[PDB]
Amino acid sequence: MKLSEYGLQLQEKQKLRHMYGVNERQFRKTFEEAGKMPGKHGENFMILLESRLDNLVYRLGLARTRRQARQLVTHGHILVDGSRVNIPSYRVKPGQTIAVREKSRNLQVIKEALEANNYIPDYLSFDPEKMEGTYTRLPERSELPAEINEALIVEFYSR
Repeated sequence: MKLSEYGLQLQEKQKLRHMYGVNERQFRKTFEEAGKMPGKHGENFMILLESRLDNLVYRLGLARTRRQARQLVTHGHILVDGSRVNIPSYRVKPGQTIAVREKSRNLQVIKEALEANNYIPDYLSFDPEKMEGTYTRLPERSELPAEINEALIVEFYSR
């Protein structure tokens, strides 16, 4: 009857998993992949989940939801650092700029998400005139879901 902690640990993973829509492969992969940058492995995982090409797009205001942002990337409309990145699993890093493709600017789905913008993180600079977002810095926990805890998920790979 009383669920032990072993169940609460994976439970947390279930949430952070169906959160921004992180597939399992991208979850385990993005994981052993985050252990590359130094700075609390957990933090890294919480930093890549947002770096997701789709996340950043939706985070700014070019799409209303992942169904809208994800579709934008695939449409090779987002120009990273001035380069078409129709790859959603790709990853962006400081110094790179997210910019909507010209022909892909009258997109109603975007013109509609531009208004839905009313809260852009501090490390993301959104340019409305040229519709260009810039990764001016890395994200922090003061903005990522706080009701989440990767620890119980950290030792999970040590099992």
